Order: sequence, then C-alpha cells, then structure tokens
Amino acid sequence: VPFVEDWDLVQTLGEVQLAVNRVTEEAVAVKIVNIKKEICINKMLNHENVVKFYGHRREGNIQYLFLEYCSGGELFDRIEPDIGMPEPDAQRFFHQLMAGVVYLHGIGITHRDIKPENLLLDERDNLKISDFGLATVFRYNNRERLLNKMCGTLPYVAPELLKRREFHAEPVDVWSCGIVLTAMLAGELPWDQPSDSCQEYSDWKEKKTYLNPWKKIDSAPLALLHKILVENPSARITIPDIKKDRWYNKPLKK
Ligand SMILES: COc1cc2cc3c(-c4ccc(-c5ccc(O)cc5)cc4)[nH][nH]c-3c2cc1OCCN1CCCCC1
Repeated sequence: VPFVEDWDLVQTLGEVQLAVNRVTEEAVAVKIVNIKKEICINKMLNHENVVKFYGHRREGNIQYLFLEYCSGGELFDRIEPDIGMPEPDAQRFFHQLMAGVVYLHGIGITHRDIKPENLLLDERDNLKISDFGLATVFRYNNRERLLNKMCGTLPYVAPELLKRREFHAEPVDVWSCGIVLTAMLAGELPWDQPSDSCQEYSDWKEKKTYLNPWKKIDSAPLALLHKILVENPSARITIPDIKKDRWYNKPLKK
C-alpha cells in the first residue's frame, strides 16, 4: 500500500508533536530528540494504563519515538485550581493510576516522575502513564536494587529521596501517587518539598488537617492519604494494601 509510512506533523503537544497518517488518518504522538535506555524501557511496556510505544526511527542525529496519542490531554488540565475535581472522577483516575503502577512495579520498572502533567487521558478518559525518560529498572533477575539518584519533581518526591543516601523504588512512586490524589481532590499541592524546613510539611506531620489542602478533603479519602503520606517509607502503605482501603473500594457516582 503506497504512502502508508508517511505522517503529517499537525501541531505541538509539549518536543512532542501530534502526527496524522497520510492514508489512514490515524493519530499518534511523535517525540523528537539516556535515549537508548528510554527506548529499551518503552519496548518492555504493554498495558492499558501505560502510553503505547509503536516504534522508533533514527534519521541521522534526530531520534523519532512513535507513541500513543491521548486526545483527552493531561490530567493536569482536569484539575481546577483550589478546587480539584468531583470525588468519583478522582477515585476512577486513581484506580487506573494504581493499575498502571502495579504493572510497572511487576515488571521491575519505576517511573520516578509521577505527576498530573505525565498522566494522559485517551478519547474515553482512560488514564495513561507517560514519559519514561527518568524511568529505570529496580528489579532484575528477581534481585531488587536500591536507588540513590535524585530524580523527580520536588512537590511530588518522597522525603527519603532528600534525607537518605539509598532508598527503595516502590514507596517513592506510591508517595507521588498520594500527592497526585491530593491535587485531584483539592486543586493544590500541599508543600514545595517534603522537608522539616517546610512549614506545610511540618503541619501535616503534626496532624493539622483543619488547614488547607486537607480541610477540603472528605474524611474517607483523607484516611487513605494519612497512610500514603507517611514519612518512613518502610511504614508507608503498599499498593496491595491501598487496594483494600475503605475509600478505594467505596462505590461513588456523581
Ligand atoms: C497539552 O495537551 C496535550 C499534551 C499531550 C502530550 C501527549 C502524548 C505523549 C507525550 C509523551 C510521551 C512519552 C515521552 C517519553 C517517553 O519515554 C515515553 C512516552 C508519550 C505520549 N500523547 N498525547 C499527548 C498530548 C495530548 C494533549 O492534548 C490533546 C490535544 N488537544 C488539542 C490541542 C491543544 C491541546 C488539547
């Protein structure tokens, strides 16, 4: 079939471009640019809540990564500042985010930069984890390796990343998911970074939930956040236990 390999770049998405097939009109996201690792990690991924990797091509110096186009855009743009979004929508997005993270952790991959800007929505508002540029392998041949590199985005990073030389990968992604849930339910981030010098972080450790953002959050999701945003990563709730949480399993409908 002639021209089936030709793609028209119609507009910028983030460099990320929306590309449309000349023959079929299929839409795909093209990333134009560590790259070897990023491509290799993407080649391992196959899950409904993880952005699909179609393939890659290298034309001289520029690297073109062909990825799934998510027409709903970023989860970031569904969060109304200072408000958040309806609690049933946040729960559904959080369920899909847990499915994606369970999948990644199950094949030994940590994302290391979970935030609403990297969580995309397809045409049916299904959540897709995206951007594996900071991702890495934390389990290989069933042996866990402890991480030490400073990766992520400060308002979403776990406190152990700033306090400890080495740390387990999985509780770090759990923590960032808890900050994402806080943002979805309150439309604001609780602190600039999780440090004792940060007054908002100290207030949370002192259980001052009469303050913002916590006062905007219902007691059932707030009880889950109390279990996720736990400073000690060895005491922090694990994903199997998040799936048994009361709010996680509460039937919700707008
Ligand atoms: C800001 O809006 C968007 C940003 C997007 C980034 C996107 C991506 C995407 C971005 C990055 C990756 C990726 C990057 C690196 C990597 O290792 C693995 C994956 C994969 C996919 N797919 N669809 C996307 C967007 C759609 C977007 O919105 C839909 C477009 N719509 C009409 C134009 C104006 C904005 C709303």
